[PDB]
Amino acid sequence: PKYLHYDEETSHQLLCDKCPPGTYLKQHCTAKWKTVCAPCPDHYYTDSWHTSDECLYCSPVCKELQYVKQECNRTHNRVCECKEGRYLEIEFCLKHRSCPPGFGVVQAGTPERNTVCKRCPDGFFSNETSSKAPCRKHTNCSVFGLLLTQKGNATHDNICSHHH
Amino acid sequence: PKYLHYDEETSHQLLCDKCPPGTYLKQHCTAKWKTVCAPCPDHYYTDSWHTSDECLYCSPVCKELQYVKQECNRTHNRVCECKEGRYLEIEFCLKHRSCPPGFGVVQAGTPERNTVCKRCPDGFFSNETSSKAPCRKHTNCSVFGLLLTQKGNATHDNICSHHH
Amino acid sequence: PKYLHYDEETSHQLLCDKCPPGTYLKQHCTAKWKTVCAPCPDHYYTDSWHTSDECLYCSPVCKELQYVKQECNRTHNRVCECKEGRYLEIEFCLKHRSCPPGFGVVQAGTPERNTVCKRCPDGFFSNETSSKAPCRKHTNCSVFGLLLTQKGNATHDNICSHHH
Amino acid sequence: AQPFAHLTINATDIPSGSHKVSLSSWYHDRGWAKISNMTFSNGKLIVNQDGFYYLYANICFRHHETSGDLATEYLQLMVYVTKTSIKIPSSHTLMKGGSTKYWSGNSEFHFYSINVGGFFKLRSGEEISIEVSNPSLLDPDQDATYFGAFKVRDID
Amino acid sequence: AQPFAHLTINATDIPSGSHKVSLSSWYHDRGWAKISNMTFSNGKLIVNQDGFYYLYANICFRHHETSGDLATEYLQLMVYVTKTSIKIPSSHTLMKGGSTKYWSGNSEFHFYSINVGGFFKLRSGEEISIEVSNPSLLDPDQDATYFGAFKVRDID
Amino acid sequence: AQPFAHLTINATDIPSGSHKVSLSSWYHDRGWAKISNMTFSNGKLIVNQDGFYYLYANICFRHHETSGDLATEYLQLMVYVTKTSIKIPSSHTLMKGGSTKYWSGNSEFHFYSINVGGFFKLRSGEEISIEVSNPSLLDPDQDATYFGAFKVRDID
Ligand SMILES: *[C@@H]1O[C@H](CO)[C@@H](O)[C@H](O)[C@H]1NC(C)=O
Ligand SMILES: *[C@@H]1O[C@H](CO)[C@@H](O)[C@H](O)[C@H]1NC(C)=O
Ligand SMILES: *[C@@H]1O[C@H](CO)[C@@H](O)[C@H](O)[C@H]1NC(C)=O
Repeated sequence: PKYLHYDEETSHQLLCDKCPPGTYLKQHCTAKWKTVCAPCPDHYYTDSWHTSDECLYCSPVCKELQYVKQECNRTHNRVCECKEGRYLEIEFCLKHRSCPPGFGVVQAGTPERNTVCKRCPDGFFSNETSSKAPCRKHTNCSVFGLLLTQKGNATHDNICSHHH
Repeated sequence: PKYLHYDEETSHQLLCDKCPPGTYLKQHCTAKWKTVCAPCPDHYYTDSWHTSDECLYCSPVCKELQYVKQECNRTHNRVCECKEGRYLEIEFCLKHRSCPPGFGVVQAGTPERNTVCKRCPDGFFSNETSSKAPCRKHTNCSVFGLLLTQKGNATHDNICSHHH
Repeated sequence: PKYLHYDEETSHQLLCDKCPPGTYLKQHCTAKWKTVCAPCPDHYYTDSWHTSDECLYCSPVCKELQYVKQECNRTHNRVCECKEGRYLEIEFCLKHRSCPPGFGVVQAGTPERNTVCKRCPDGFFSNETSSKAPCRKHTNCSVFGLLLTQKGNATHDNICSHHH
Repeated sequence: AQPFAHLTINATDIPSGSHKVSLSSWYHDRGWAKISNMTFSNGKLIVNQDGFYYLYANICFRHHETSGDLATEYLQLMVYVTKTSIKIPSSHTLMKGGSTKYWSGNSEFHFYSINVGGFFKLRSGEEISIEVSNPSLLDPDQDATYFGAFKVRDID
Repeated sequence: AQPFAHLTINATDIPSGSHKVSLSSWYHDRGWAKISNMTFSNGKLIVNQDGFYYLYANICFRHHETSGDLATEYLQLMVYVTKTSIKIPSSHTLMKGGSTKYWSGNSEFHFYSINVGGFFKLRSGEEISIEVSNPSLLDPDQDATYFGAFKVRDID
Repeated sequence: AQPFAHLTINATDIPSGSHKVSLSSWYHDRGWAKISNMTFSNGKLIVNQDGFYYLYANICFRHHETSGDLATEYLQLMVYVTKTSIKIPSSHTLMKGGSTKYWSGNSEFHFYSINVGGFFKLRSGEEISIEVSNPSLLDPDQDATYFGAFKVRDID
């Protein structure tokens, strides 16, 4: 339904309605009396259906290099996130790790996690220092197209002209 | 008078004397009973006439580059001040700002405030770095005395010999 | 004896036994009742005979450059000491002072105290920087053995060949 | 009848300043900010009831430079808890804390907290106030910058 | 009927980690570690009895390098005291503290402590937890790393 | 019948020393320095009445060199709160705090504070004492350097 719950007034145990996100609970249903649900106060909120008499304070404030992704509604808590390139590290928004001209991104940095780098396995490479770019595999000149001209290491692709 | 105040014993409201600086109040006057004022204890004091039963503790201790201007009397609280050249900045006595060979003192540093510097307006100057010296105005050779020889900027006065 | 002490039950004052190191006191003797002494719990201890109902917690944990000299028994508290060359300075185990190639150890550094250095008096010396070595006195070539060849300062012994 | 307060910084209105500057801006009725039988007025926490109170304060300072250094790198970061009264206009410091600090350009971010606490005899009409140096560096978080009091004892 | 707790770090089981990491390992019944009418369970201190509690925490960090430098020299050393509940799964921070720090190779040893305290309305079933950054640097001493609570007031 | 103390440093008699040194010199009856149903004797705060006490301490260190550097620039600044007894001669540390610090010659002044607090079961005849490193750097202000205790609970 809207969703109910037990209360157990003097006599029996009753099916009362739950309070919607955006409200707190003022009075329990009582048979002939419904659940009285008030809206949250100016800086509080509730995500889900529930039964608490109290609401939640919107928290915390955003940090310097953070922006308000989700503003504080009676229905949602504020959501703060680190701007592009940065993840939240303890108290501060720090730039994602750059993956050295040798290595490649194996785990996309997020607003919450750093970018995780690794070494380019045999047969892979990256020509750059990027916080975003993965290990790309040696282009197989051998087959599709032309011939090999220079072996590729972990830092360099196969250089593959079309003359032996 | 010595100065009086209301008390309001059981019956009426009375004119009692106030307690002099240097004392605290032991007993309220009562008609036929005067205000009983005792001297402050060894480390306490009172500046003015008053009515409190308690005295004030002399405080705080002087800092390193501070000296006791006013010793702690039963009548006065200790007064500590930063030595010449220094103002109290938060926890420490720091040397007054030096006004650059370009600028001049517009607000005398005190034992409590730094010296405030500013730029010498058009027609003024200072030849030195001083924490005390103001912007002096270009000496008007033109009239009183002789003739101009070198225009004066914000760092230099008019150089004014007496030959054209 | 095992060693006794007063208690003073309802009637008289009694000679009760004391509790041995390794135990706490559970029940006072009572004439026909002996002192009931239990062993300490798993992390506690007691050094000596005593009467407390409570035992002592083994403490504290050893620091990085420390080693457990005495493990924590029901009879002893843990003992932690700074490794060779180091004394406990406040929170950390620090290397003993080196006595300069000029000076000598006058007070052996211990696991608790630094090595104390001093100057080699007239007629003494040390050729090295040691945290252990004392001031040795000028070898008296003069008598036993040979003749003097080079006066010795505070840094150098008498150089004493056998030709004038 | 056992008064308390826990006031959290209201970062809406924080002053600039180059000495000890008074902090008048606090929440008293929101999130962790609670008050009972004391009054928060004109920037100060008023005592309504004689007694012994534990006073305490936690102040956080923080800076994150998008690039380069701080304008000034050597800082005094201090908090002062003061007692005032209508009658004894002059403030007296109950508790003091903090640290000098070198927030060099070698790092683009910096954080420091101060905590103080103490047991104090208070009478009705007495008022507690907070002063700090370098207010513009204050952390605006309710879990970061706050002060408070609770009655523990009667006088007698 | 006036609940308290004082929990001291149990260094037996300390985690590595590069963010805020939860400290679940504490003594509750040994040396200074004492508990009454609250329960320590699954890493958190549970409140059994409504009321106002003073919460506090003292965290020590320390390092002594036998030679050379730290692997990373610039550190965030922080503590967070959090409130959780069965129903409000989401944690909320009551108190925060610490300092950024440059533990340079110029010195082979380094020590820093954080202290926080505050007055908080708690209801039964609510739980207090500790998080810190750089847990591996923790001082394992009962006199060093600990947190606690005591009931001061009833609600009403 | 609810004992307390708040003792403020008496800078008149501060010792030099290069380890943990005991601070025996405190005011107990002046300015903020107050005591009730405990006794301050021979440098220690004696407990007269069983119970649970909140103990706390705030220590300030400070230096201002008229010119040049400190003689030693790397410092351990620590406080230790200890429990002793007639019977248990040996001291045990209840709480510890502080910080290593580089008070370089790049700045002519330096300030640092430590705060510790904790809840502890005390019995009559037990005594609290303060030790610190680098005592000569102590701030002599009553609002700066102090420690204290108040009874919160009976044992049972
Ligand atoms: C990979 O190839 C580049 C270009 O040929 C070369 O400069 C580099 O040294 C190679 N990588 C290694 C470490 O062998
Ligand atoms: C002012 O005069 C002096 C001397 O003539 C000169 O050296 C200086 O550059 C002048 N100031 C400026 C900035 O024009
Ligand atoms: C002591 O003797 C050595 C070797 O003769 C010499 O080099 C040194 O200068 C002397 N010490 C002093 C300071 O006179």
